Amino acid sequence: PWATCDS
Amino acid sequence: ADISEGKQYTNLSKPVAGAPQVVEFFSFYSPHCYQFSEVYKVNSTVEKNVPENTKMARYHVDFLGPLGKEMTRAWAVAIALGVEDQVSPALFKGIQETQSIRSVDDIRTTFINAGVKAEDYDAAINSFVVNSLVSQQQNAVTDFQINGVPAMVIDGKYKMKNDGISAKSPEEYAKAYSDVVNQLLMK
Repeated sequence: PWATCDS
Repeated sequence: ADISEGKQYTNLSKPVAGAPQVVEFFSFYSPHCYQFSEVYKVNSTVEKNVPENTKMARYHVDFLGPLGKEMTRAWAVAIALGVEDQVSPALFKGIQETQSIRSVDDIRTTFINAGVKAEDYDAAINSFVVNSLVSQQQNAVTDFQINGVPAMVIDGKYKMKNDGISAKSPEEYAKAYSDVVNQLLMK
């Protein structure tokens, strides 16, 4: 899940 | 493995001088931050493996959640009281698990249930020191151009590419993450 972040 | 710009990291377009050697950006509202630090423990693996005397920082961002900025002040209180490890799990939980943190009074109740003395919290929350820490965070998020979290910047010059670290497991990922940071540190 490190693929994406919360923006 | 080989570290190359654009793979495990990218260059900040306008670097930050006199920044800590490692600056972490997170939000108590962010499921990815919870996942990264509380479950996988990537920042903690990293903190454990850096050279001795490495100047570290962990800043909260205002831009997620209704109480983003109130939570940024909470994190400043946690730093000021030195109770990061005690309240950090409870703050994530109260935001994301139980959604019991509804108001600034609830933030206060959270600190007190994590063993913080009500009177210390009340002294700290609008203190000069906590005010300075809030400013420190807010300015860091601007100067490091942080638009998403979790995020980590090294030497004010290299931005980690979290989707650029490869691993066959999350456990290796954190070790692998810690491996890349230390290489950027010797750079």
